[PDB]
Amino acid sequence: TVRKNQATLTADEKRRFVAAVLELKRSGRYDEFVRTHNEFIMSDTDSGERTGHRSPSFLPWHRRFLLDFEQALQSVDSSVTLPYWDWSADRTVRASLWAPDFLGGTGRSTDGRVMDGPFAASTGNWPINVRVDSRTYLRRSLGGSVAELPTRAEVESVLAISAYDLPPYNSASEGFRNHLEGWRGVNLHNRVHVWVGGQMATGVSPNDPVFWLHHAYVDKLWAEWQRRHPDSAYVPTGGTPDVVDLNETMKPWNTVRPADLLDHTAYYTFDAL
Amino acid sequence: AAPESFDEVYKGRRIQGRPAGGYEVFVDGVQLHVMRNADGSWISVVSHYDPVPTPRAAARAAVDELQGAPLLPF
Ligand SMILES: [O-][O-]
Ligand SMILES: [Cu+2]
Ligand SMILES: [Cu+2]
Ligand SMILES: [Cu+2]
Ligand SMILES: [Cu+2]
Repeated sequence: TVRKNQATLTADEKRRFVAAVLELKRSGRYDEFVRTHNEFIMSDTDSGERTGHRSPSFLPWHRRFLLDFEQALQSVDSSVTLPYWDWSADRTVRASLWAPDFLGGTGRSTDGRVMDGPFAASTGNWPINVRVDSRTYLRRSLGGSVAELPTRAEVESVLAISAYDLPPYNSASEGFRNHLEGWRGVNLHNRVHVWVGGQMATGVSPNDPVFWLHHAYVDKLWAEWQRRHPDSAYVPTGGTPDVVDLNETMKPWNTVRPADLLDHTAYYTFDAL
Repeated sequence: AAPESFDEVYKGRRIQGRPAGGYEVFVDGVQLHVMRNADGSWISVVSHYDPVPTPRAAARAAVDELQGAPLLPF
């Protein structure tokens, strides 16, 4: 299983990835990933239980969520893997990512509606069902609510942080995890969600297929951090209320721990790390 | 200590906030999930990656996001 930079996919691989995503949507499976994510967004809080977000388990949680989604894609087409979007490099609305043969482009200015690509509402193939904003069409406003995607220099400063995470293990923390997540500092992962806009800026952000490519690159950055800091590892390592410690299991699966997810190579490799 | 309540018409929509977790926001009578961050900033489920300083700011961000659309309850 090799996760490739989206920019490098062949036309055949783009076609097959799109078709596999649209089949998970058609069969009803896709929308339950949107629902799960929103349930965790809404329940993960800085002063109580927190598992998928604003906590050390942000990274292994999204790694296991993306694996569940990749395995569902592979149950439709075994050749498909999740690509990643290096937003530090492919940073404009002209990136091939946003072309009509892949994810389609930005939304029109009146109502944010995406008008091209396979996920445009007009195709009839991408109803937005799990939602808060009552509109049922995919929306985006690339670069509308924040002017720029992170740069490579910004990513490198976060990558340079040696501690995985620090007490109080939440959105106030210093350390790598919270700087990558983006609640402190120059802001990597949260800013990308804000930059895409539309559903990607909300708790039902997996409604946009770019969600997966965004988190696959966040996931790659955790792998690169590990290569940079082989002396550093997941914390906390035991007895922390409300936070998933290294060897504690994670909801919703209950059968996997951060410890089981630290090494991505047990599940996939990258085109280049 | 929770923020004060508020009630105004913003962009033609009624937004209300009140202490109650901890604090409730409504847009035209429909409750909007909002959350407070450790540093005191707020977000809503329709701007959940974008901290703003107050619950009124989160309610206004939600009205901006919705572009007139009814909110669905959570
Ligand atoms: O975090 O989406
Ligand atoms: Cu998430
Ligand atoms: Cu929330
Ligand atoms: Cu995300
Ligand atoms: Cu070394």
